[PDB]
Amino acid sequence: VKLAGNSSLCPVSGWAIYSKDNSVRIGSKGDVFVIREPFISCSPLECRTFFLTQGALLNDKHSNGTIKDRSPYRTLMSCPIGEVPSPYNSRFESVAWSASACHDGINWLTIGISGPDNGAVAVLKYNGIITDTIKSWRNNILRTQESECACVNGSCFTVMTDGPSNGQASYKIFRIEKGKIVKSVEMNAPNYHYEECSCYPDSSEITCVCRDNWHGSNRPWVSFNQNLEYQIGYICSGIFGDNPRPNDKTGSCGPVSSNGANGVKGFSFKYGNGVWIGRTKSISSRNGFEMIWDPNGWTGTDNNFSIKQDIVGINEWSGYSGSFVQHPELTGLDCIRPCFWVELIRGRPKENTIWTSGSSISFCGVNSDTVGWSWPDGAELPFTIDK
Amino acid sequence: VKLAGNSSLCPVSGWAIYSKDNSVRIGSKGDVFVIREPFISCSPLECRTFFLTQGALLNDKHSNGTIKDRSPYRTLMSCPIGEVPSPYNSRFESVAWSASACHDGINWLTIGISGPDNGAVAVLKYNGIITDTIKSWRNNILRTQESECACVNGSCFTVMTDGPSNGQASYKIFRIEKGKIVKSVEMNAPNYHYEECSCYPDSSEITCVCRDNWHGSNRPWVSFNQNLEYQIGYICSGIFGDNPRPNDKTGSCGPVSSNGANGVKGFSFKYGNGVWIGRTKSISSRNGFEMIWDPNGWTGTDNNFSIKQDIVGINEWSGYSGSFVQHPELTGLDCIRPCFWVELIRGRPKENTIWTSGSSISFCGVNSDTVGWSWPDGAELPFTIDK
Amino acid sequence: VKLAGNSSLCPVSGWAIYSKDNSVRIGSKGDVFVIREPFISCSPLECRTFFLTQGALLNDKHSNGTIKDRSPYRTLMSCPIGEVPSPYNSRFESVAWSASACHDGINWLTIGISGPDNGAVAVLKYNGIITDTIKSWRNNILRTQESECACVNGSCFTVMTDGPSNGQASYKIFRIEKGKIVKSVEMNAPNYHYEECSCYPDSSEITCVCRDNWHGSNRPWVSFNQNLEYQIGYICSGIFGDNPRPNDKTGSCGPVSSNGANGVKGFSFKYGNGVWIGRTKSISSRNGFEMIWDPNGWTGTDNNFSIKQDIVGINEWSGYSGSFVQHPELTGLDCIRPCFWVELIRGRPKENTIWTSGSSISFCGVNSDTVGWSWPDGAELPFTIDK
Amino acid sequence: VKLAGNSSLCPVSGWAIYSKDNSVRIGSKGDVFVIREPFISCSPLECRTFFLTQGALLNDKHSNGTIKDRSPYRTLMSCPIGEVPSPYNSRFESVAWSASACHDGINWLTIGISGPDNGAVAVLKYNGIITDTIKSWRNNILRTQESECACVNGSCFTVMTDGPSNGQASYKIFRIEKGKIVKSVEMNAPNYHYEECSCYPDSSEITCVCRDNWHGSNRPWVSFNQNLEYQIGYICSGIFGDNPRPNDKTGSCGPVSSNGANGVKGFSFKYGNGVWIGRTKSISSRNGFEMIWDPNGWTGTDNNFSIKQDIVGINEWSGYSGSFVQHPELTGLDCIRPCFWVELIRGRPKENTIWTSGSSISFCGVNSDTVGWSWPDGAELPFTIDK
Ligand SMILES: CC(=O)N[C@H]1[C@H]([C@H](O)[C@H](O)CO)OC(C(=O)O)=C[C@@H]1NC(=N)N
Ligand SMILES: CC(=O)N[C@H]1[C@H]([C@H](O)[C@H](O)CO)OC(C(=O)O)=C[C@@H]1NC(=N)N
Ligand SMILES: CC(=O)N[C@H]1[C@H]([C@H](O)[C@H](O)CO)OC(C(=O)O)=C[C@@H]1NC(=N)N
Ligand SMILES: CC(=O)N[C@H]1[C@H]([C@H](O)[C@H](O)CO)OC(C(=O)O)=C[C@@H]1NC(=N)N
Ligand SMILES: *[C@@H]1O[C@H](CO)[C@@H](O)[C@H](O)[C@H]1NC(C)=O
Ligand SMILES: *[C@@H]1O[C@H](CO)[C@@H](O)[C@H](O)[C@H]1NC(C)=O
Ligand SMILES: *[C@@H]1O[C@H](CO)[C@@H](O)[C@H](O)[C@H]1NC(C)=O
Ligand SMILES: *[C@@H]1O[C@H](CO)[C@@H](O)[C@H](O)[C@H]1NC(C)=O
Ligand SMILES: *[C@@H]1O[C@H](CO)[C@@H](O)[C@H](O)[C@H]1NC(C)=O
Ligand SMILES: *[C@@H]1O[C@H](CO)[C@@H](O)[C@H](O)[C@H]1NC(C)=O
Ligand SMILES: *[C@@H]1O[C@H](CO)[C@@H](O)[C@H](O)[C@H]1NC(C)=O
Ligand SMILES: *[C@@H]1O[C@H](CO)[C@@H](O)[C@H](O)[C@H]1NC(C)=O
Ligand SMILES: [Ca+2]
Ligand SMILES: [Ca+2]
Ligand SMILES: [Ca+2]
Ligand SMILES: [Ca+2]
Ligand SMILES: [Ca+2]
Repeated sequence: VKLAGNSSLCPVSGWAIYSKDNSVRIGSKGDVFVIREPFISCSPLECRTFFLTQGALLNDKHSNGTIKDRSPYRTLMSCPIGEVPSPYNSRFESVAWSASACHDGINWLTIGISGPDNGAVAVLKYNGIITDTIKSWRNNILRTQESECACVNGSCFTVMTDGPSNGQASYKIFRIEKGKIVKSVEMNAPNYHYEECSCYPDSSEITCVCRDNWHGSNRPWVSFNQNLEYQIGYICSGIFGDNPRPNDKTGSCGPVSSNGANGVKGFSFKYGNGVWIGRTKSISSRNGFEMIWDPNGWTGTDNNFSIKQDIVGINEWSGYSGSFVQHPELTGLDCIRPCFWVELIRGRPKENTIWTSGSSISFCGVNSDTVGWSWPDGAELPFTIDK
Repeated sequence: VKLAGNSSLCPVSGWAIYSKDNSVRIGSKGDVFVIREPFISCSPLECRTFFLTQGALLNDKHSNGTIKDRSPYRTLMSCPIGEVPSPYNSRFESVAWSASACHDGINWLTIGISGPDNGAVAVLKYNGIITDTIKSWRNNILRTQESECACVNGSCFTVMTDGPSNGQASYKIFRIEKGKIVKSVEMNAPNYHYEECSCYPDSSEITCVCRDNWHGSNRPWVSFNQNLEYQIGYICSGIFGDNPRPNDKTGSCGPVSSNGANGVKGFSFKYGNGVWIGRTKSISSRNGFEMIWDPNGWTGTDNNFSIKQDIVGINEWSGYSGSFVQHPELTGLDCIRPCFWVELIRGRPKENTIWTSGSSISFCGVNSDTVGWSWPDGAELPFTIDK
Repeated sequence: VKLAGNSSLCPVSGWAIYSKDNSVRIGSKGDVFVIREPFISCSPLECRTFFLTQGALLNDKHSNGTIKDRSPYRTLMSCPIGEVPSPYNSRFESVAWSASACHDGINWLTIGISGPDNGAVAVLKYNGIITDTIKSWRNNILRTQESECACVNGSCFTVMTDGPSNGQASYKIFRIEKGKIVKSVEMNAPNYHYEECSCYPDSSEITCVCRDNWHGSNRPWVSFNQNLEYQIGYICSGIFGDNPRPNDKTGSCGPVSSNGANGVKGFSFKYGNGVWIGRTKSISSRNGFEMIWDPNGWTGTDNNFSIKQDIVGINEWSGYSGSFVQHPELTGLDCIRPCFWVELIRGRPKENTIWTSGSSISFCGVNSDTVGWSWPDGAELPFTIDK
Repeated sequence: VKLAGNSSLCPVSGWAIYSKDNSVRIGSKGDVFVIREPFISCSPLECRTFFLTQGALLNDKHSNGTIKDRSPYRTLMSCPIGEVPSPYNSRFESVAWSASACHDGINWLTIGISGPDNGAVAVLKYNGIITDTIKSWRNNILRTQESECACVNGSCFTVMTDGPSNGQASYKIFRIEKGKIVKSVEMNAPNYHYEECSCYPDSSEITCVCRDNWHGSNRPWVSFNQNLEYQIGYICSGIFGDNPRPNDKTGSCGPVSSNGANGVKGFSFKYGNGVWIGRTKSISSRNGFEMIWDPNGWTGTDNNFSIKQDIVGINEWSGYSGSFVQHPELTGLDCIRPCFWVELIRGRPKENTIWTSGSSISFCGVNSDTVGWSWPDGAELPFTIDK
């Protein structure tokens, strides 16, 4: 039965651990896909991990040069949450080097993007049957969330970007029903840069927090209702949420240009003026991960904050992070539950290997007791294939 | 419920990618089967890849000599589409060095041929229970589709061949109900040659686009109704569909004698006088893949066409291709949906290995935007076991 | 719903091939159990392979010594017919160095004998739950069918043997209901020897063909009814069933003493005074396999016969062989369908390895065309673990 | 339906072997989790083995140092009884270096503890959804059963411990409904020590037999009803159940201090004044396992017993052990069947390897015959990774 999507977000005081797959540790001996850009999505029955394979296994030669982002071998697959991504336990979803997925309560919708950099095509599938396509309109790397899309009342919403990664690009919001694109809209957003949006449903409204690769080290947000009427802004908190970023100082309601180029995929959950900010501990590279509660972070520009929970220690490897939710239909609760995941990138460029891959951890928001710790990857690199 | 088969083949403008298994790249380290002759068939609930294994895993010594077509070791097996053929995720079907399979909407029918070239016998299983057999009637390598068979309203149809591959052979058309051969017609087709027929339902009638190993570098076709009343012909288009073949020029409505000896198994979708042709990019070897829409190719003999979509690059290994459909029962559509797959042959006789295996890719037709690319095998040869 | 057991054996002219797993070949790389004593039994829904693992993998140090018949590491496991027996696809049944299994149409019954040679205990499970045991009554290797028990009207029947192999031992029949033993009878068989019976239902009565390891080169048989009233004898046919055996001569209704010591597990199907005989092709060793129809060979001492179908050629390894049946409730037929499996033993003591394991092929009785051939194991010995 | 747990515990005279996984043997070559602390729990439909992985595989470098008790890499996982703990056959439960699990008849409840030693948080999942948490209240290694919690009429019960391992600590009992902690009680147990309780239901009440790591060589117990009203004491039998322990002699209803320090997880079944004691055969180290019937052991301090049964030999490594039950809803009996499992520890600290892992065996109480034997782990150490 379809997901109502009309409840508010559970107010949550801390983050309890939900999963860890240990993929790279196990992959040293096991048959584990080289993957990256992993994410989690839940259905009214199960929660799955979705990932982009590199069409190759760990500690094998075809993991050579897998730092590369796009190829015709990359595919989106999924497995149950907490299990290593394996040829022997993973469902095939689509051929993709950029992807999103979610479940309307009835069926899985997956969006996979493959093809040339200047002509990429997005394949929408509803219950594994192709239902639509969307072709690149700016002819410069069509790309999407690498996180769950968001479903409200039988409709599913996503953001896509085409254009430069180092200047003004174009951003469309899609509304999908049964894998059919039924409405789209181009955000008129001069000086904003949106990428890899982390989008969640909250009171029949979608909110997305994204990646400014052009010139923002804080995150841009876009929010919109079912009719794709949208609002936009930047998270005003001087506790910056991108990577790279400056040391915390007074923030902006626009893109903080200082250390704003490049970035990483991230998320934040909005509660009124308050915001839960997921972020790396290191300001210069993908190490560490922490969760911060700033009661005025969404719209205030100061950097004072209340709560910090540690998730990955400063000296340990992190990467992408995304939001995922559990709906009352699955949870039984009166509200939609905030969760987040963290990719733990290993290999190139930071380590001396011929390959890049990641594992994952995940957390769900609660009001009961919670603890900070460090849950890093744990693999001893380099592996045998590097010698 | 059983598949109606009564609707018309969906009009398609371009092909969107559906699956890529990366079977060979992953076979480097993983436990994957040496396979060839893969193909895809759907039930109303799921789509599956079928394949003949060589009863052997990749990068093991038992892949030695796997260029050989027939042995008592080959078994027909299947796994969910897009996944790698591994003995951990594969379902056993039959013992076979030539096969066919299809689902009538109720249960899977499979046909596996094994035994000596002198008098091989086909075994028919319905829900995995032997339900009929048929023995060679010319004592010269009884062989069938290596493709999905077609089903319309409870009856399933396939095409078998017995006899020379380099001259006149015998051709039988079968009607199969619940696993039992209930009718067969011997085809009166002197100077026609049919092997490895790709067959699909289209308005309660079946169309087969097959291979002429004898003396045609265009493709033989046979249409028939439920009572196995048939019409035979050849694809008239000057965009010759076989491999090997001559350069494109004036077509013929009989077999195109030039470079007609030998062949690859292939497919085509008929649309009035038009034809959607899928073929190799090279005219001399199993390399490259492309779809061509010839608006008059079924009946006309020019080599003119209106659309070309690139599937596999010219310089990269391809091989077999075959048709498959997705019925309204599976899709919700009011038409039978045309799809296809391409086997990607690796190793012998073209490459310096001790083995021959294949990976697969597949596409389904749409009217929405699409793009041509190259989605090749990707593995680096030779492997550890060749060295 | 219960297996009826009330219908007759299907008359069958020949044997169509049904499964081939390629276990030892695949085991050269893939993670495959070293097993032996495999056998097939079918529920009214699926057919499974039961095997006795040695609790080790192929090509690993622990396969060392696997010629050993008994140990505390041997477990009875289960996998889908034709698939390779591995930790990744097999189901745990019982701890066992001698076993039996059969489905009554409601649930699986399993019988797993383990423990010391001088006081073994058979554990009976019904639907995975233990439901009875029985202690050795002769304190010399309590041992049983190594092949499917036969079921009629909700009761399941088996034969077990306890005592010496070099002479006269003791033999009991059992009627098991819901995994409870409800009746047991000791066969009064002075000068008969019974081991590893292949038992099949047929017109509500059980017929077992067994193994004389003591002094009989033709095969002993017990027939009984639902009340365990029984008749015994030997297969009269001059076509000697057991191996080792003499060359074919005139036979006897009692134990043929010429080459009567030792033996191999085997099977045969009775049809009136006729008999279908499955046996090795060699008279000295476990090589070859062939099926033979002697229309009077059940009661007639003549060495004539009218059908010989090749299964495994004389120069190839074979070994154990048993009967398995398929009931109407699974096939929709109007009778009980005979089928058999052959185990293909590789390694010690005939081949220079540190291990003994085996693969399996199976056939089912049909009335349409069949051919004979050779379907051997086909692995190249010795393995890496032997070098 | 939800388990009643109102029947009494089925009285038994011996223990028949139920399952053996052969983990470390299979792990030599195959992809098997480095684990420890395994336990069995059962739903009304199936039986599963839970285990605490070390986020690594046997015979891989990542198993290095796996003698450490707690780490971020440790996760609670489960698989079907008797299958090896594999990335390919095993399910993710939660992240845990301490755990319990049980099934109320409707859904699996899991508890996983992770975090710092001074801050560990127990996360509770019901059907894989986080439903509660409980944090360390004494800041000293929060820990739980390492076996199945017991279930009664929709409520599940567990015991937890926080505090010193070598002195007075804090013990608490919990009532869990659908994953919600509904009631908890702190035991007033001065001069007692509780850890790793084995808890079973018996006539709508809960009996836990535990471990005194402080100063007790016999095991403590705590019985309680659904309302969390409890009585406490120590197993009075002079046949001591802990390890290390001193020589069997006269017992005590309080802490027997000789060798009292330290211990090993165990179990025992109460039968009026009678006790079924499971214990290692060595008094100094985890070697061997035996079952012993002391008809007055619960309340009488003499060291006489009626039955002893050999499980694992003295010259073989044992390890942990615990109870598990098979409710009438699963077996069909009218009592709650007692069953136990034994962890067979291999590697450090007792052997020359870099790793530690455990295999397992299980037994079920019967009334029919059994046999004493020795089903030891059977692996040949060291492995290649230790060389
Ligand atoms: C489509 C694509 O390649 N997206 C990139 C992403 C991208 O380059 C930046 O956002 C710039 O626009 O960089 C990130 C990254 O790790 O920084 C990897 C992504 N990899 C893939 N999704 N495969
Ligand atoms: C039964 C059989 O061996 N069919 C052959 C096929 C055939 O020989 C030609 O069509 C000539 O008749 O050639 C093709 C081929 O790749 O050319 C491989 C097929 N291999 C398998 N189907 N196994
Ligand atoms: C219980 C037992 O050990 N059965 C033996 C069997 C036996 O030796 C003969 O029947 C003689 O008594 O021979 C066969 C055999 O290979 O000849 C192996 C069996 N091995 C196993 N089933 N484990
Ligand atoms: C939570 C924890 O660390 N538990 C320890 C346990 C513990 O040290 C003792 O009970 C005393 O406090 O000892 C046992 C043990 O081997 O004796 C291993 C346990 N390993 C795991 N549970 N992970
Ligand atoms: C939300 O959706 C439910 C289910 O359709 C509906 O009954 C209810 O009216 C809505 N309640 C709110 C405002 O959350
Ligand atoms: C990876 O690639 C480079 C060239 O692209 C090559 O030099 C190197 O040997 C490769 N590594 C492996 C192990 O294949
Ligand atoms: C949900 O879906 C239907 C689709 O027609 C729509 O009409 C209705 O307004 C929606 N109800 C809500 C917002 O709960
Ligand atoms: C064939 O197609 C028509 C139109 O879709 C449908 O109404 C009819 O039920 C089908 N016929 C049969 C016999 O199933
Ligand atoms: C395969 O067999 C060939 C002979 O055809 C032999 O030359 C080669 O060494 C073999 N390769 C392997 C690794 O088995
Ligand atoms: C097998 O057994 C023998 C005798 O114990 C031993 O010496 C040999 O090395 C073993 N082979 C293995 C374990 O590879
Ligand atoms: C256990 O509970 C069930 C349901 O209330 C009941 O039918 C049964 O008799 C009970 N047994 C007792 C009370 O011992
Ligand atoms: C395990 O631990 C020690 C210390 O890290 C190291 O010296 C040793 O080489 C390791 N062993 C392996 C094979 O990883
Ligand atoms: Ca940035
Ligand atoms: Ca040709
Ligand atoms: Ca004999
Ligand atoms: Ca005769
Ligand atoms: Ca103690």
